[PDB]
Amino acid sequence: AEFKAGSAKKGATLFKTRCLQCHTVEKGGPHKVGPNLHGIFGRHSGQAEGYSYTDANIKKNVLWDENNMSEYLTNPKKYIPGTKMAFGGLKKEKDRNDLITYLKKATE
Ligand code: HEC
Repeated sequence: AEFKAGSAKKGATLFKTRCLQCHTVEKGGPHKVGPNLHGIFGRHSGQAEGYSYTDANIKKNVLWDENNMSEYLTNPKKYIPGTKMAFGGLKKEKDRNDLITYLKKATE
């Protein structure tokens, strides 16, 4: 089904184990392998200031929302072929819902 709000508490733990290596959620957090995710919802892809994206991510020009984030995170490379994000996906719908619930709040 489409995105449905889950547990931000569980989502935070999922973010720590699966995403934190490469991403911060905080404005003015450290630079990492992946782009700062602050403000990502409601922005187009390829727009984080200072970050060096692939042409693939920029050209996709997706306007991020919770539903297309869930599709992306299921399998990033299927959604954006040629992306350099070395992440194979969140296979479980409940994990995507929980993670995205956290991420939407944590990046606001
Ligand atoms: C490093 C090994 C990473 C892990 C683990 C995750 N991400 Fe990532 N992400 C990474 C890179 C190098 C990039 C840039 C890709 C490119 O082709 O330029 C990304 C990109 C994203 C994006 C898109 C951002 C945009 O501005 O369009 C999102 C939304 C994103 N990453 C989220 C994300 C989440 C939620 C993760 C855990 C589930 C995750 N990433 C893991 C590198 C890495």
